[PDB]
Parts: sequence; structure tokens; C-alpha cells
Amino acid sequence: TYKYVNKKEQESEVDMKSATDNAARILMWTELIRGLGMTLSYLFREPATINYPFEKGPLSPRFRGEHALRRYPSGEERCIACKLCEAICPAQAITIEAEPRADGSRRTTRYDIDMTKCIYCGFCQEACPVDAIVEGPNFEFSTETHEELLYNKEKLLNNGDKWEAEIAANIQADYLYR
Amino acid sequence: GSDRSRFLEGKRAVEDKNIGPLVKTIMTRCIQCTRCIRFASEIAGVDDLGTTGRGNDMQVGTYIEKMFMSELSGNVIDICPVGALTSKPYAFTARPWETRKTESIDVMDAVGSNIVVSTRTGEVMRILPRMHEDINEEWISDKTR
Amino acid sequence: KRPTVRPRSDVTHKQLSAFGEYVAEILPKYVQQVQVSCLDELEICIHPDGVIPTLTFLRDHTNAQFKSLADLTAVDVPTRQNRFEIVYNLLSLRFNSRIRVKTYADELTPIDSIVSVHIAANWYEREVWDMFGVFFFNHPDLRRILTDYGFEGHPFRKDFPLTGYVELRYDDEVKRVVAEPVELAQEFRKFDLNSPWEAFPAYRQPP
Amino acid sequence: TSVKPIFSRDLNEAKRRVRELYRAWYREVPNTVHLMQLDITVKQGRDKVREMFMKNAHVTDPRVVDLLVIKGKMELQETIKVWKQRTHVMRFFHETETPRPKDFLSKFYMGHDP
Amino acid sequence: GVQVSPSGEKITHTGQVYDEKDYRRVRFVDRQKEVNENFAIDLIAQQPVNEVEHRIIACDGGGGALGHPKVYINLDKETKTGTCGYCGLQFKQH
Amino acid sequence: EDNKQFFGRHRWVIYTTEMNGKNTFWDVDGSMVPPEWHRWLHCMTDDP
Amino acid sequence: ASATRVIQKLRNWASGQDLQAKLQLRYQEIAKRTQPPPKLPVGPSHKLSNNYYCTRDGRREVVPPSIIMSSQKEKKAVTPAPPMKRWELSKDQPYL
Amino acid sequence: QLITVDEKLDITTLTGVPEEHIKTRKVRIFVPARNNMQSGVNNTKKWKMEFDTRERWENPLMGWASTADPLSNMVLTFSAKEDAIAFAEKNGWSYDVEEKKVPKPKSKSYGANFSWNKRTRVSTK
Amino acid sequence: LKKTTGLVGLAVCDTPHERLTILYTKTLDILKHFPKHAAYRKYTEQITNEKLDMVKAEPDVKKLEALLQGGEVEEVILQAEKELSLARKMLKWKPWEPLVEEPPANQWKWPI
Amino acid sequence: NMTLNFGPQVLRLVLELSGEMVRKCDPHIGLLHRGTEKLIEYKTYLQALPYFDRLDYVSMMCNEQAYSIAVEKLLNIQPPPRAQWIRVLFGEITRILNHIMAVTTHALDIGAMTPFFWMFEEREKMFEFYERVSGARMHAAYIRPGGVHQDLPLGLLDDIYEFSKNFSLRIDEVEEMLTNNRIWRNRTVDIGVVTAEDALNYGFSGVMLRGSGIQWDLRKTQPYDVYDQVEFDVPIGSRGDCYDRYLCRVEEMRQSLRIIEQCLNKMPPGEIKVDDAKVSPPKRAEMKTSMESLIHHFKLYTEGYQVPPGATYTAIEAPKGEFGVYLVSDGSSRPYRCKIKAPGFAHLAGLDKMSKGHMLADVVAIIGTQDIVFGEIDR
Amino acid sequence: VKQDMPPPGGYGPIDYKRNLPRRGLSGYSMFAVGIGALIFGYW
Ligand code: SF4
Ligand code: SF4
Ligand code: SF4
Ligand SMILES: [Zn+2]
Repeated sequence: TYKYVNKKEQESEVDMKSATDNAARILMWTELIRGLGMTLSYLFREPATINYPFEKGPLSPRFRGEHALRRYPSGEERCIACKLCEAICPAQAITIEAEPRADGSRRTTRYDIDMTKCIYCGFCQEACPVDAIVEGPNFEFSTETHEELLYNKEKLLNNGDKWEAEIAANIQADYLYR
Repeated sequence: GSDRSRFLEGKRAVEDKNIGPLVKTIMTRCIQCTRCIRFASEIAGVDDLGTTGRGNDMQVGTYIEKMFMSELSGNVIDICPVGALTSKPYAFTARPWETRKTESIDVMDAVGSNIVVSTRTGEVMRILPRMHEDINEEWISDKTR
Repeated sequence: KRPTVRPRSDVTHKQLSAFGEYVAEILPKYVQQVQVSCLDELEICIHPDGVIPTLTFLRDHTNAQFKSLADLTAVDVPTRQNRFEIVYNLLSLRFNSRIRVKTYADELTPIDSIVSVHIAANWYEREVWDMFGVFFFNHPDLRRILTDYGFEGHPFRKDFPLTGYVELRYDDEVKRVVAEPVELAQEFRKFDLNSPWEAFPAYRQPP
Repeated sequence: TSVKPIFSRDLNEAKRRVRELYRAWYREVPNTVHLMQLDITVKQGRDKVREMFMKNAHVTDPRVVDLLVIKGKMELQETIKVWKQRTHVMRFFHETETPRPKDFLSKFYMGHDP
Repeated sequence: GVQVSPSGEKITHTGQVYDEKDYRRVRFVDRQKEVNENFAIDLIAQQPVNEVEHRIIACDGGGGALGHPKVYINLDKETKTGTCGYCGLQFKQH
Repeated sequence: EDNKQFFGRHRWVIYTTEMNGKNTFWDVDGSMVPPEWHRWLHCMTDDP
Repeated sequence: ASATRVIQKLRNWASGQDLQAKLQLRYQEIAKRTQPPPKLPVGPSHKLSNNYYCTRDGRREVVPPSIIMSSQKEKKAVTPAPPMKRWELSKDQPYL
Repeated sequence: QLITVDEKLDITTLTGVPEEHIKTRKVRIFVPARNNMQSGVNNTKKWKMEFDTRERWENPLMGWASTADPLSNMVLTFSAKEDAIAFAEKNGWSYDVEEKKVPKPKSKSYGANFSWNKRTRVSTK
Repeated sequence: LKKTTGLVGLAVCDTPHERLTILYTKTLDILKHFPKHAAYRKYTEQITNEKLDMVKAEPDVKKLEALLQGGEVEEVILQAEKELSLARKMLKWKPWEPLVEEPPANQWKWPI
Repeated sequence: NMTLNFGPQVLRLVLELSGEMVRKCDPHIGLLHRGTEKLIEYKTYLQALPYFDRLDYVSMMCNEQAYSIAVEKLLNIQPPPRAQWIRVLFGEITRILNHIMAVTTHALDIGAMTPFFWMFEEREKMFEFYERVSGARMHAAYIRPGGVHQDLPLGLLDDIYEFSKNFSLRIDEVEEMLTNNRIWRNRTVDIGVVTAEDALNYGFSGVMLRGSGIQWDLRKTQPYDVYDQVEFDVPIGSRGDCYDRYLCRVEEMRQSLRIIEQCLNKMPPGEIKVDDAKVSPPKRAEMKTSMESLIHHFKLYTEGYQVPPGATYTAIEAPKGEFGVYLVSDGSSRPYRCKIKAPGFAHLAGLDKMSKGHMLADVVAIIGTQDIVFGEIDR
Repeated sequence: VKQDMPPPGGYGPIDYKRNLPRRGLSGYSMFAVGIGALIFGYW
């Protein structure tokens, strides 16, 4: 069902009245004045601005930012070197090197990330069958060097032991949807 | 196969056996194919492995804590399609797709066992046989592997 | 009917087959391997010595009116003598349809252009010459468009690797921005994924 | 054997075009090292030119010769209609690269190349 | 808890140490070496050994979901315990 | 909190002068928000 | 909204329209956060019977194409498909 | 029109690679034998071109594995040894082949397992 | 009647049916040059015959258009001119001849 | 002839001038090429989407949708109704985003910079929606083959309604400034005047066509989704100037709400991802309890879902036009070629003809009309 | 039980429309007003 823009329903007239209105709008600039009035309107309104460090924008529990490995309530880790994160990471960012553990269990020795390559997608927390790795909400980890961003197992563990008071609730809310 | 299970019921498990310092045994995964049994009773002339029971309670493995060590123990790994009889050294170290399987031979003996050498980030992780219908025929030695 | 399957209709697989027979009997020359896909599309393979005839026909003849060259493309398959496969995806409005023309080519076997007819190709051909290595006659301006103005090679082939041969960096010793050979930091992991067990017993190939 | 030609029929016509192209580059270089405030000498430039020519002298096929000619002409257009810059043009001299040691012992002591 | 090497470097939870002769330990100078103090091995050893009567038992890892997939364990081997690969917990038969 | 303003500005925070051996009367980041509050502050929930 | 009646009137005379009715900002005209834990449906494929995959294979109903006029393997004027049915204007605002 | 030139084709110039990465690179044309772990035979159908390997060291910073050569991970497919050889000798490399290792046929007279005079008689079931 | 068409680059043609007779007659007069065993002739002959029948059976354009069911009269004229040129060109080319040179065998074989 | 260069103030132009008017404009593309179609071949069908988000970076979802539809035409399946409807919804939201950015960057490069700052608040609202649903602001991985990733949280529809209740007033308040200002009328009118035959030939698409009288919309024709159900009137222009194009974009902004209203008032219940667990991963509860679903999870997320050897050419009515995909495939998860078709390509091919005889400060308005985005172009 | 965020039996109607108003006055009015002011000034 098409339409027609920039076209009159028919040929116009040569009425002195229409010519008069045209001349007026060409001289006294009615439309320009209307634009000025609109700017005045928005001037006299409330601005949507906010103070960042003292007010922070809205979000939803499904954010994707700084990373965080996790733990069971019993202190133990959750990663078992299933390598799905490595085989699905579109960027090939992750680097893993696994091993046994003196107690017989299975665990890692190297779980490194390059947050310069990580596009912050979500595939790793989708694949991890144990919800170990969870891309988190923290987006303030800008730095001054390109070596505070090649995170490793211990930095991820610290970030988990730090933010776990928030990721628990976020997931407890989000998991059902998935 | 299919796309899901219609099994809303409970599963089973089974004790694990010590069989040697090479062949890590989990035995809640044996689909009971008998490859190990036949391979042993025919090739290695061992005659110690076998099935003990009837019904789901069936198991596969010696009735005692005996050790199945032999110059050819170390191919049941490649033969058991499942990860029940895994290799203890390689275990927990890596996965296949990561690897760059190169191809080589053995020197531990003067036979000429064609071999697949698996790499990982510039390092060896495991060794596999390679099918030569004359020399090694999909079987190689504990030593070389 | 089933929910998780599109309907394999008949109207299209019949109409486009009729049109294929039509074009075939019109151009018993400059044509070979016509075909219709299982998903309502028409492909027409042709010798490179008939490109412009075919395109003029399909643009002009009323019953086709394949006006808009929605796309021009290349593909590389190295297991054959004529390894490149040039592709034109064309669109007609009156008859509300699309079509696909193919023609084989090879490095050291240039092709006849179509700029006289579809001026869109004036740039797709530049792309092709820059990336793959396939050449086109009667083309006014043919130069590296995408890559650098000094780049050398043909990347979109299957041999020119992903990482490429050279990297860049600034070297205060001369103040310029020089190109040195690739010495990466991490290696491009190549995951072996192709699983053996055959899933499609219909597209098989016997010894 | 029985194949199709490109722009030519024999090494001789290929070579007449090649000579035209040599003339172009020879008559051009000065304009480059005068427009883009380079450092090298016109003689060094012409040396690079003749070297990039000589390093394709194991050729027989007119098709190969003609494709090389086409690419050279593209690059010459690029240069004289100034798009390549100081960097684009000095990317040839490997000016930040230790000459690959061909001394077998050099290769031995340094790396793994045979 | 963490221990230390001759040179004062905090041993990791997996025995990583830069011996006295390695030049890769300049990055630490005027800086620190990040390490976690909570060692999983001790934190799982501390945990109590669970007890049951049904010889076979199903483990998930805490929450119904949110933990390791349902794995079923046998416990008839009275010589010792029965561990769960994912979570590390260990059960015993009554 | 002031739930009569518009969105994003109905919550806010006044930081601490000194935080972990430091003088932060002027110097002020956005990472000084502990998580159990951070979550609400960023409008993820409604119960502190 | 916290602003004054006179300023409302002024901005409205300026613009031409009303604003207190179609503000851009958001004063509790949203859905509360902390929503309740939901429960979800499933597809028509979570049955227990008559769900044999062979029926709905999906990516095996495919079959290779049907070649025509290969190199080894009266009538009417036809087209690739029927023509385009011309369109008509709208019932709402065809002009502008 | 056409030409009479019986010279072997070489496009090493148009290719765009240096002398080092064209000459010292020994190419290998083989068929990837099965992964014994599996029992699958939709891999031993093609003919694959790979290159010899090269230096693959460890980064000092973290421990990654780097490379000086880009081609290490350039694996190419083909459906025929003749075509693969054509491509290889065309690009100018030095090719070495690994011919086909094909299984044998066998006669599995199952009933033999339950024989009387033979030695095949198994002691299991 | 009308003021324009609805496109850009076109015209308010005030002499229809006449240009149409002209162009179609000329198409057929060129086709005369074509061997009868050429499908292009064998088809476009009848196509243009039917178009002529239609223009002669409908004198008013506002119905001739929707009857042809093609584009608008000006588009029809343009397309007829294009078919004319196509004919003049297929006359120099010899397409109706047999095939030029068959390809190798493993060319149109997908997969590979 | 005063031939000069021209850049920002990516867009590297070389103008062959004559005095003050123009004689030629040669763009120099390639300042944003990376290797998308040289990387994909070394990847699966589920770690490729990001590429199609990064392409035509404004919308990103009318692009994920193209990729999904191509993969589905290959796999001979269909997604469910809730998925199709959600996907239409976000398609329209992206139409809005792209139209907004084109309009406002036009007016900004010209100098009028207020509507930019005005409409960006509503854009932030749309990004809040993208966040509530996907997780990230812009480059959501939401739309995926076999359907969609997650369902819709229980606080979205109301917000969408409350936003559509006001977007129309904002559009009108910007029209008041622009669609009658003689200054804009004179900056745009009689510029980029094009004729239908040359448009078709050069390969133009979408707006660059239907602003020249033509009637071509790949949603009315070649309907790829439920777009056959709902009503939406297509706008067209008779002259073929930047003014007509601008007005087309605004009218589409409006008809998009005319669509969203019905999408909302008819969105059915149901599933999101087709229950064929060999293609789309399953829910986590089953992934954890059952076994076959876990195996399929593992395979999907190491070896992408196999695809049979075929070939297609899809198409969309993205904000600009025939976003196309020639996706070739062997019987493997790793494809063999993924040729994008982005209209900017032909738009540039036609710039050298739309800018013959016009002055120097009209190239900018031409580009504004063309809504040039370079991610889609370089590839 | 099942809850997946559908709407109720109907939402309100939206304005997909142009409300661009007709505001102002007549040209004769404006011109004569300006000119009357002009004449007062002159006098
Ligand atoms: S979020 Fe995506 S890109 Fe980042 S580490 Fe996880 S899988 Fe890789
Ligand atoms: S997916 Fe999770 S459990 Fe598996 S390797 Fe990655 S982080 Fe570890
Ligand atoms: S080979 Fe493996 S699966 Fe087969 S019977 Fe032996 S243990 Fe069981
Ligand atoms: Zn457990």
C-alpha cells in the first residue's frame, strides 16, 4: 500500500490570498520564528543530564562487563577444564592449560584472558555448564597500561570473591529466562 | 539418535576398579560392548578380564584387584570408544580439537610403528597409533606410547 | 503440518524450471549446467565467452527484465584447473524474482566485463582484481581499492593466510611507519572440528 | 600448449610493453623524491627499479609478463597521482631488517632455518 | 593459606615460583604479585563428610539447578569415601 | 533516594572523605561503590 | 512536572502542542523492577510419544538440486514467475 | 589466436610471497588417517596439503605460544592427488607425498568362534 | 487527463499506440533476418504479435496498461527499444549455434 | 585543476575541482577493511554473528536477522511465531535507530546540531531495551539461527508502549524545525537528482529507489517473515531529491510505529528457539538433568551445527536496502564463503554521477542521503 | 502457572500520525499591522 510524499493533491491556484501568504512567509520568516519558539520550549524544560560518579545509569541483571570466575558455597572452584569457553570464544582470546590436582580432582593451572580481544559477547557464560565464569556488571576497570588487561586465573578468582555478593542475585533472577 | 530423553527416572552407578598405574578406570560408563574382553582373550592371551553378573548390575573387570599390565595394555584405551578406560598420564591435560596432529614413527623398537603425535601450543601431549595394514595394524606398544 | 519445517512448494520449482528450459533452448551455446535448487533458486553456469550475451539477453528480453545486479561475487576452489567461480546475483521487478549466473575462470585466464550494461560492476570488478587475482578487460579504472596502495598479493584466496605476511609499526629511528615480517605473540589456534560420522547420506560420493 | 593469450602473443611484444614501462618509471622517480620529501638518491631509486625488474627474469610466459606489467602500471598510476606516501614507497627497502644471513653458519648460530 | 619462597615471592596455589636466577621477576619490582589466599584444596578438606543410607546417591552441587549436572555415585566400597568429580564433596554409606 | 524525580537521578550517593588510607575529598572515582549496594544503585533492583 | 503552571503554558504556546501528556522523562510510568520469578512454556516437541525424529528431520528432507541441460546429461513464451501485482494507495494519508 | 607453449606453469611472482617462505617450505600431500579413538571414515576421503612445521616458542610475559611463520596453520583440501600436485608445482613449492594406506578385506565367519577343531574357539560370551 | 507519470527521466507521451506499432513492426521486420530454427525468433515473434493485438484491441492507455500488465506505457516503449537493440546484437552474435567448448568434468561438482 | 583531498571534520575523497564547482569525486575506500570474509571461513556458524552485528553497525539486528534467515533457508527449518514477531519488533526499532542517525548526522554535518542531542535521549531508551533483553547496549548477540536466545523479561512491553506514545511528538517537534525551513529546503532541493533507469542500473536500493517514484520494498515483495500479516504503507517520492529522501525516512519512522502497535497487540505466547536440539541449544535445566541434551550442548558449542552443502542469496529491507548474503557451504560447520552485499558500495558507485555539476558543499548532503556507513562497505 | 510476558486483551492506540498544527494568522493582517506601526513611527 504505497503513498505519495512531496506532491500536491492537484494543481495549485494563483489566488492573491495564497500569493500573499507566500510573500509573508518569505519576508517575515514565520517558520524560522516557529523554530526559535521550539528551541525556547526545550530551553525551559528539565535536562536529562545526571552526575555520573554520584548517579549512575540504569541497567538490567543481564549485563556483560568485567569477568569473574566463581565458587561453590564450599569454597571450591567451579571450572573443571571443559574448554567450551575456549572452543566457542569467537576471538580465540582464552588460553587454557589444565592438569590434575594432588587431591585427585580435575582442575586448571592456566585460565588466561585477553580483555583486549574479548568482545564481551556472552558465549562463555552460556556454554559453561556449571555457571563458573560469568561476565559481570563492572565496567569501570579502565587502566593506564596494556598489561592490566591480560587477566589470569588469580585476578579472575579475586574478582569473583569480590563481586559474588551481586552475581548470585543477578543470576538467581536471570537463570529462569534461559 | 534423537534430540532428548524420555527418561524421568533414576540412573545407576558402579564401583571403580584399580587395574594399573596406566589405565584409569571409570566403570559407570561401560555400555558393555566387550571390545576389551575379546581384544584381551585373543591378542594378549591374558585371559583375566570378563563379565561378572546379569542384568543392569553387570560389570566388566576382574573379580579381584589384579593388575592388567602387559606390553600391549595401552590399546584398550584407543579401543574403548568411551572414556571409561582412559590414560592416566594424558588425562586432565588437554582435548583433541585443540591439537595439531602431526605424523611420525617409533624408535623404541625396530618395527616401524606409524604414529600420530598430538601437539598443543608447541608441546607434545599424547601419542596415537596410525593404521598401517602391514607393520603395526592399529596396535602399538605401551613403551612407545 | 509440522512446525519446524518450511513448506517445499511446487509453483517455484516448476516455473523456474520452465524458464531454465527456455533459456537453454534459446542459448544452446554459452550455456551448460542449468539447475534449480531444493530451496527455490535458479543457477545457470556458462562459458566466459558468453557473459555479455547472456546478461544483455536477461536485461532486455521482456520476459526476463533481470535489471538490477544485486551482487557480483567470486569463489575459490583450488581442486580444479579453472579454480575461480564468478557469480552474478540478479533481480527483476515486474516478475519479482532473482537468479544466479555462474562462470568459471582461472588465474591467467581473464574475463569479459559487463560495465557496458550493469555499471555496478565497475567496482565489484576492482574488488575482484584486488583480492583474488582475476582480471577483466575493457575496464577503465582497475586498481587496488580495499587494500593498501602498496599491498601485494591476493588475500581472499585460500592460500594467502589469515594473519598475512607483514605487520606494521613505528620506529623512531627513522620516524616513519614501516612494515616488517609477521612475528605474532599468540599463535592462531586452528581447531580440528570436522567430525567423521556422516550425517548427509544423500550428498555422498562413492570411490 | 593450446591455450588462450592475454594482451599479447609473444615475449617480444611483452618486452616492448615492459620497456615502455621502464621508460615511465625512469622518467618518473625524480618527481616522487621531489614531491614527497624523501631522502634517497635518484640513482638508488633507479637501482631499486632495475632490481625489481631483474628479479623476474626467469620468466617465459607472456601471460605472466603481461599481468606483471598490468600491476606495475597500476602502481605507477598510484604513485604519480600521489596516493602512496613516504611510507608506502619506502616500504620496499627493508630499511628495518637485518639482511637474512645466507651464511650457513650464521643461520646455525642464530636460529633453526636450514 | 599462602606460603613463601626464599626470595619472598608468594607461592601460588599451583607451585608457580620465579627462582633467584630468573629475569622475569622485574615486573614485580615497585609492584605486587596478585594471588588468592583461599586455597580450594584446604577449603574442601575442611568440609564434613556427608553420610547416607541409600547406597547410591545423586549429587547436583547445591541449588537444584545452578550446580553440576546430576551425577549418581555408588558407596558400597566401605574401605573409603565416594567423591563427586565436579564439586569435590564426598559421601559415605551407613 | 528521592522517588519524585525522573529516572537515573532518583538515587544517588555521597562518597567518603578518606577510603583505605587515602584522601578522597576531591579525588573521587566510581569504583568506590561496594557491590551489595552497587547493584541497586545501577537500577538493577529495588530492595536495598 | 515539578515545574510551574505559567512555564507550562509558555512552553506549550511556544511549541504548539501539549507536553505534560507526552513528556520524554520517566516519572514512575514504567514497570517496577524486582519482577517476580517466572515460569516458562516449552514447544510442541516436549511430548513423550509420536515425536520420532525421522518425521521432523528438518535438515535431511533436503535433496540435491535437479539439473537441466547439462553438457552430458510448439511452445509458449514463459517467464521465471508471474508478474508483480500493481499496488494501490492507502486509506489513511496517501498524500504526504 | 591460441598459443603453442609447452612450458610448465609458475605464478610464484603474482602470488606475492618472499623467497624464504616459498623455497624453504616443504609441502606435504597426504590423507589424514583416522583418529583411532573413533571409528569414522568421512575424514579419509580427501587429500590434504600441509606445510612442514617451524619454530613455535613460548612468550616470556605470560607463556603463550607464538610463531614466526604464518603458514603453519594453512591446511588445504583437495579431491585428487593429481590436482593437488598441479596446484603445488604451480605455486612452485617442493611437494612430498604420503600415499594411501587403505584397509584390507576380511572374512568374519562368526560361527567360527563356536568351532570344534579350530583354535579360534573363544572361552567367553 | 494527466500531468506526469510518477517517475524521473520520463515524459508525458501524447502519441501512444503509434510509437508502439512502429517499434513492434520494426522488431518483426528485423526478425525476418533470423533463421526459423532460432528460438529467439520463435518466441518474441508471438510475444510482439500479442502485444500488437492488445494495443489494437484497447485504444485507451489507462486500460491498455493494466491489460498488458507490464509497467507503464513509457516503460513498455523503453523495453521495446531495448529488445530491438538486443535483436540487432544477437544478429551479430551467433548464439543459436551449438555450444562453444565444453568444460572439464569436475567443475560444476558441489560438494568437492 | 585544484584537485584536492577531503577527510573528516574514513571519508577519504579526492575532488577533481574546477573553480568552485565540481568535475569529479573519486572516493578512496579501504580505510576500514579488516578481514571479515577471510575470518569467517575459519570459524563456525555461531561465532560469526558478531561480524554481522559489526557490519552496518547502527542497526546490527536487521543484519543478525539476515544471517539467521540464510542459515535457516540452508537448514530447511523455520523458527516459531514468538521469535518471528520479536524479530520484526527489533527490526523496526533498528529502522528507527538508523533513520535517526542518518537524519541527525545529515543535519549536523550541515550545522544544525540540536535534533541530534534531542533524539539521542530516545536512542538511549532503545538501548535500555537492548540491555534489558540481550545484556549489552548495542552489539547484542540476541538474534540467532534456530530462533532467539532468551525470552522477553516481564517489564519490557509496557516500556515500549510508553515510548511509542511519545516518539511521534518528538518526530513532529523536529519536523517543525526542518521539514519547512527554507534553509534546509535550499540545502537539499534539486540535489542528488537521479533517474530511475540509471538508479536500477547502478544498483541502487531501498530509499535511493523509492524516492525516485519506483515501488520496491522487499517486505511487501519477497516477504521473509510475518511482514505479510501486518499493515504498513510504503512512502515514495516523485522528484528524486534529498528532500524527498529525507521525507521518506521520516514517513518510515512513522509507519514503523504503525507496525509496532500491532506487533504488541498481537504478540502470542509460545517458545523462542525451535525445539530441534541439534541446531539450537536447550534449556539449562534439561542440559543438566538429561543426557542427550547435554551431548547436543557439547557438540553445538565445540563443533557448530553441521550444515548441508547448498548456496543461497537472501535479502532484507535494512534501513538502506538489499543487505544480501551469498553463503556457500560444504557439509561442514566451517563455511566456505560468506559474501556480504551492502548498498553503500553501489551508492558510492553512483556518487560520481549524482555529483556532476553541483557545488562543493553539496557532496556532504549527498552522503547524508546515502546514509554512508563504512563497516558494511569495506567488509 | 505459565508466565512469559504477554499483554492483556488490548493496548491503546498510538499516534503514527502527523499532528503538525496550523498556527498563525493572515498575510493581510500581518502586513497591515507592520505598516500601521510604520506610519505611527513616521508621524
Ligand atoms: S564474553 Fe565472548 S568473547 Fe569474551 S571471553 Fe566470553 S566467549 Fe570470549
Ligand atoms: S566453560 Fe567454564 S568450566 Fe568449562 S573450561 Fe570454561 S570456565 Fe572452565
Ligand atoms: S571396551 Fe569399554 S565399553 Fe567395551 S566392554 Fe570394555 S570397558 Fe566396556
Ligand atoms: Zn557434586
